[PDB]
Amino acid sequence: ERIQALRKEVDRVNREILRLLSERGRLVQEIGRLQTELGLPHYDPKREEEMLAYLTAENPGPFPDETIRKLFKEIFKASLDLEERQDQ
Amino acid sequence: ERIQALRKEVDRVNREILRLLSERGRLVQEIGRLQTELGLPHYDPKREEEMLAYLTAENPGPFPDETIRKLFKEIFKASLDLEERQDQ
Repeated sequence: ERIQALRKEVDRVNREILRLLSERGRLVQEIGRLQTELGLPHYDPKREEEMLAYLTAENPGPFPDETIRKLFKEIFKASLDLEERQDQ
Repeated sequence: ERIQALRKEVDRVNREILRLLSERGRLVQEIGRLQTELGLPHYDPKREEEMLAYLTAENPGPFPDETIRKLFKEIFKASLDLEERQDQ
């Protein structure tokens, strides 16, 4: 039905997000190895604030900025678990 | 430099994720209104498990399944904050 159809669309969106998250993971691993090689820190609060700034500004809804902010903070933390460990 | 270039790629990926999350939000709001209209529950643990099942199975890395599972659980919770409130 309509709900079945919509859930299938959500499945497609979920998979797209998984692909992008994986792409993002590959990118942060590369940044991490470069930071290691150059003796630069991996933890950068300034960079996190900068990303949250344009994401909350560009947020088109329906999610409130507060939610977008929290979701991305979770993504950033999941990434640290890489920039400190497995990198490129 | 290389880090600057990579951060710009991360910015592009972040924005793509924001778009998909917003698309996802619109979809769940629609499902929510249909559930309300049909007298169906909004909270469905069975559905959440089903999504985590194919996402962890299809996970290509570098993120571990455990991380993918947690990130999506956060996305599902952020969505409830909609399926219960603002819907289509």
